[PDB]
Amino acid sequence: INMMEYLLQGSVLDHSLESLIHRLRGLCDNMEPETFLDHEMVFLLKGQQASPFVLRARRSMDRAGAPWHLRYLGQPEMGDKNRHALVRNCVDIATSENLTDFLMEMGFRMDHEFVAKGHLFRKGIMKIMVYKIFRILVPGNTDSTEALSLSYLVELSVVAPAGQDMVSDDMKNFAEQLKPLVHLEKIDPKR
Amino acid sequence: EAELSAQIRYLTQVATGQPHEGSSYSSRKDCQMALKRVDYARLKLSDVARTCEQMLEN
Amino acid sequence: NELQRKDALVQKHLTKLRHWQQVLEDI
Amino acid sequence: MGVTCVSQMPVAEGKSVQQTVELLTRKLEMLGAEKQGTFCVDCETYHTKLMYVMHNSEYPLSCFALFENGPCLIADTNFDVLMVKLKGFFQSAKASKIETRGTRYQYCDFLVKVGTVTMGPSARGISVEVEYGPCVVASDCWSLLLEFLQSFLGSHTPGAPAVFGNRHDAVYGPADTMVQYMELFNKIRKQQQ
Repeated sequence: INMMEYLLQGSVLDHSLESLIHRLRGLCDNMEPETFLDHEMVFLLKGQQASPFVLRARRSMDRAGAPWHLRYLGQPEMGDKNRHALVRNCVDIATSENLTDFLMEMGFRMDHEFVAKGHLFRKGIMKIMVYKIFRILVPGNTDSTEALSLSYLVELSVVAPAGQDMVSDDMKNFAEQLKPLVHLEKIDPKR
Repeated sequence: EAELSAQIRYLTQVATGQPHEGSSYSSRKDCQMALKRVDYARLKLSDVARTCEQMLEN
Repeated sequence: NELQRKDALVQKHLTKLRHWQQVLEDI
Repeated sequence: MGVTCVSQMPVAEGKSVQQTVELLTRKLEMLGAEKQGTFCVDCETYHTKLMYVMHNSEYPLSCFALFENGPCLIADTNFDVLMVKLKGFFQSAKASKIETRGTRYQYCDFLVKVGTVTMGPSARGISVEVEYGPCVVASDCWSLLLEFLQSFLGSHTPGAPAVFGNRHDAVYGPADTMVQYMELFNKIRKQQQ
């Protein structure tokens, strides 16, 4: 079958992050944080059609023995079923450790890279992730990193099969539980 | 009045209206298990002690 | 002679048994 | 994981496919083998160079993506769905679906699989697979495999698969069996008759 992803996004200043972490520890499940660290690449294939194909590939620099991960995300749906979150079509694949060579030989070209570092939380079927984006220059090395801004980014995500109503409502309630600190909205990828 | 007003503001920044469902029960069960395991050991040791005690004495 | 050997060895086991009994009781 | 040899048994100048298959299975059961299920192998080709996508019933949660001489991916079952999403850059290349079907026998750490190859509704070949279990180094055990193959085949015994040609101390993996299957499928689709 096909799956769908519902998304909500926001940001927080980094001089008040401890209070947000304490609140998320108090609200989420009784599980210790993970502190992930991932490298990310974006591949683009430009054919005859105007819109090029785009794929994302991730890798874990912290835990050895974790397979690579592909991801493809389609255009957001304009249908008026759920109107409080980004609803998109997602396909995710676990792949062996020669992904770049095969993707290059199909015809894809790399576009840009970044490194993300942050924390991860689970609540029911909801995924909270709070991370900071870095910048990679001199693309051969992965130690030439500088911070991009003065704020962390916060994501609320739920992945579920098609249909499956009364999910955005629970996401709205959980977002409103965090209103005095972070303000999460539906925002379009365009500007 | 200064102190009370400041305290109210602090509460206005720390209040969320949810029950906070963390807890510490598992580690406490594990520690209780370990204590009664040691107690078992102490009982069996005393019994062996008395049978050796009675054999050494004729 | 073997009687004395048995008596001495069982005495040694008892002494060490008392020692570890008190060691475990100090908890 | 173990060393595997894939070959094609000729139709033997007469009769039909079923008669040769039943003769081989009768020999296997006479040796002392026992039934333990069935198996299936399929393959599809894609083009805008050629790409091959294959599945195996032995590995029920994997998809194999192959080039003629390039790399090889082992993904999970979702990979084909991704192909369905493309649909504008890689045609399915219809009339190129081929399958092999049959049953598998096990005889004391050996795996023997004799199958029939179908161009859809019509069968035009026989494939034989022999796999050893406890040895992971290619060509280390090549003598035991040769002895067993000479035991139940006599003549028509193959030798020295080309994948072994990388004469190093490398560890044999499950992606090489797919290379052998692709070569066998190409040979059958070339010869026909």
